[PDB]
Amino acid sequence: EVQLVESGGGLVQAGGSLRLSCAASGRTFTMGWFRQAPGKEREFVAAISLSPTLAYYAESVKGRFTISRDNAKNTVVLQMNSLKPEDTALYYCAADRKSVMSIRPDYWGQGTQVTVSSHH
Amino acid sequence: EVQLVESGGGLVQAGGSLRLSCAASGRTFTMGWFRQAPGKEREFVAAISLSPTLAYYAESVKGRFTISRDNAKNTVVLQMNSLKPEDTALYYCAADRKSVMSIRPDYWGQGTQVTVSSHH
Amino acid sequence: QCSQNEYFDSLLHACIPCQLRCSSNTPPLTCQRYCNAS
Amino acid sequence: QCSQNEYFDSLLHACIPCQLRCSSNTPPLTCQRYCNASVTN
Repeated sequence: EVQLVESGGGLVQAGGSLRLSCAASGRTFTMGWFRQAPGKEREFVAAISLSPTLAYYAESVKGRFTISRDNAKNTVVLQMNSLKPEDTALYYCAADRKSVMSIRPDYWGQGTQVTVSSHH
Repeated sequence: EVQLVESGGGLVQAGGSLRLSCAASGRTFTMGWFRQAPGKEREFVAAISLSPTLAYYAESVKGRFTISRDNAKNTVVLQMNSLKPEDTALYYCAADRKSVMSIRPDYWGQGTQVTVSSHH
Repeated sequence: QCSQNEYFDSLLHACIPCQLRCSSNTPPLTCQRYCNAS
Repeated sequence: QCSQNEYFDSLLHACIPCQLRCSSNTPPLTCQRYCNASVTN
């Protein structure tokens, strides 16, 4: 069983930047990120393929979040810019032995909290 | 002006991975990476824009290299997978106060060597 | 929403590159064109 | 060589999203289609 360990979560202000990373004990074809907000169902965030490295994003994060993976290090990184308060959620990294990420991936991380707060 | 400092270069093997990063003392709209091989012209590799974060790559590295940027930290990262021996070059990071990366940008880096050894 | 050789995933709410499906047993109809040429 | 809303830059040898050129003095011809009919929200 692959183990997924996440890091980088915390508190940010609207318009800020935050990097999440997730280290896997083994290499799967698809690596990515989901998120779950309070009182909502877990939703897909981003994912990236092993070879070729093709990234795809949910429509609500495209143009604001990028994703990149180190296949040697077996890590995945989600770089978030232009954060909105609605981006507050638990972010779970996921690994999937599939061509495209599935909403029931083989493996899950513990979940790292990301809290985006308004200004004033 | 704006100064760019590069990090992460070195020796890698064919099929391997390598992460280059570049720290800028200031914020420009376009960040990215060029590379120069011995006896060849400096060529564009990848770039990403401030808002929205839109990544665009040279035809020869698309599907193998990705790029991200931290707008708060003013950093830009080139993640390389599926390295080939012809990826051996001096990798310069570049900043541009333009909507799209120019081949004559405002700011250049010192360039960091990246060498892709072959096997056998 | 998606580009020429992408397909939209209802459950991911994301546009996926069709080349991730040429290897699969049944690519989406919209992709067959690109995946293995028209 | 590129997408519907992308143009090719020969000097970069790269596909560029036309969104980065709407604010140009002269967006590329294949981009005016998308930029003249966009939305700012």
